[PDB]
Amino acid sequence: IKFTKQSSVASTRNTLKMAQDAERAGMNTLGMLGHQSEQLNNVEGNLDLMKV
Amino acid sequence: EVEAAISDVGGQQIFSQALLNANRRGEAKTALAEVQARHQELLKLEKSMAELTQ
Repeated sequence: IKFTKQSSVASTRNTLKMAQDAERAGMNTLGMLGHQSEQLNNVEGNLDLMKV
Repeated sequence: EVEAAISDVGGQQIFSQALLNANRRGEAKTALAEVQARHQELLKLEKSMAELTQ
């Protein structure tokens, strides 16, 4: 019973760690997508001016 | 003629032992025996979220 509990504790530790790391991965992805959104807004503006 | 021979009465002491609740049963009783199947579930979260992070 004690061993199984220890295994559960270790597994929850790993789960929390690598979950937090996934949080990071998605976060920097979103900041990055906002950056590229701004860049594409510039692209769109240049294309409009070019149409005129 | 006479003298002493057997005497006392009002004088004795006793220790006291003790058993324990039955329900107690084996240590495995709620949050003990369930930790076997709760671990497989937790290994499932670990895995499914390994898929998530990958």
